Amino acid sequence: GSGYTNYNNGSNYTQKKQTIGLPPQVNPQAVDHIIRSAPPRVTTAYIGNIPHFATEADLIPLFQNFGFILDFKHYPEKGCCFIKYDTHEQAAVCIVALANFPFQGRNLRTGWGKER
Repeated sequence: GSGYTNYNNGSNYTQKKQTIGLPPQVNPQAVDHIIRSAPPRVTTAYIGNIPHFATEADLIPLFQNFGFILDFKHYPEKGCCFIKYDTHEQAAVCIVALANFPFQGRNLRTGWGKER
């Protein structure tokens, strides 16, 4: 009875942090520097350099791993992944978690959101 748990969003089911945590994927020290970029508000992530053949389905098993996906939105007609995580640092982790990661023979990209 799994149905649809991940890739969701709510109110009484957020903030799942904890002490002692420094995995190989992403680290804290390599995140605080990113958070400084944008203000403590913008959550929309950014992962440019995406191949036209980039199915969101294959993107789930990558972003959701970093933090929590509320309403991830793919942009095939542009070239960039927009993830409005629940927390600021959350999405920011995706910028220091991949940054030119091996997807399918192409060096992806990273960045922040909020155009205005």
